[PDB]
Amino acid sequence: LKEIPDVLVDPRTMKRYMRGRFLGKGGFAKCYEITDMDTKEVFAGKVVPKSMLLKPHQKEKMSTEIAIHKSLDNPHVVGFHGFFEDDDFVYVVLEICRRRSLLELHKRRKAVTEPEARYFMRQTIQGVQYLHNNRVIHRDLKLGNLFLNDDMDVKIGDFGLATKIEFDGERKKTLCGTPNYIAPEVLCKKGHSFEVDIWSLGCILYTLLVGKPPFETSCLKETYIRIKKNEYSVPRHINPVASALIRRMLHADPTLRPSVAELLTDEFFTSGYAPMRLPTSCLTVPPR
Repeated sequence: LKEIPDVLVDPRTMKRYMRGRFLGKGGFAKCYEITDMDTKEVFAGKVVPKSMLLKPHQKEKMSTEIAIHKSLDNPHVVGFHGFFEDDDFVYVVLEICRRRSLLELHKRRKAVTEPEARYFMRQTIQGVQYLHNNRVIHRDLKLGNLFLNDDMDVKIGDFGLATKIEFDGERKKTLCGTPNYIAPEVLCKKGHSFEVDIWSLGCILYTLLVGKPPFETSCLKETYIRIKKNEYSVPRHINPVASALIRRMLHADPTLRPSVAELLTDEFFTSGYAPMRLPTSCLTVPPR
């Protein structure tokens, strides 16, 4: 095909990026640990081949994603540090996250401790609040999108399904893609806004504490019925305070779901132990 250059350069910034070790792939893009040959600063180079963006429809979807991500600057969102292209590839320079995502933690750990849940959710909700304040809906929040760095800080990434609302009471109807945890109002095409991110956070909190997704089934058609009917059960083993929060976040009526600001101040975060830091050991074992 076309070998990805060992040195990644752009006509604009004129910086030379040394392509390094493989980090993983996503859909059609391959990710490499890239280093600035001048400053010695380390970044994550996302490489998308132009053969994947032949259609002008596909060129737009990425142009929307890049624009949104560019305007973002937050300690709980993956940092955007420029993008460029040659005649073969489009290179997006992102903030490096060496500890994969919360999904890899979930598969390895299953049900995490409650204090861990608090920590992960707090940092994630803080990132979601900033997005909502800047009128950005993620629409595709999942454990695989909650990246982690050497410090075990949560950083929200992948804005491939993110949309920015323009006016006051705008309720979107077009979602060009298949997100993991989707709100019922999206499945019914009834229209959606900010509160689809809250629904997703409900699923995330459920999955962290229980050890399995709230609507997990081998059949895809069966999963959507469960969501539509609002069919889920939080086991009795879960903290009453936590289960209460999950039920409100996963409410069928979008206007009865808590707002982002309401989440931080909920009993769940203020009642029990909430550590400010986590050791990298939490990737494999519970904290002792």
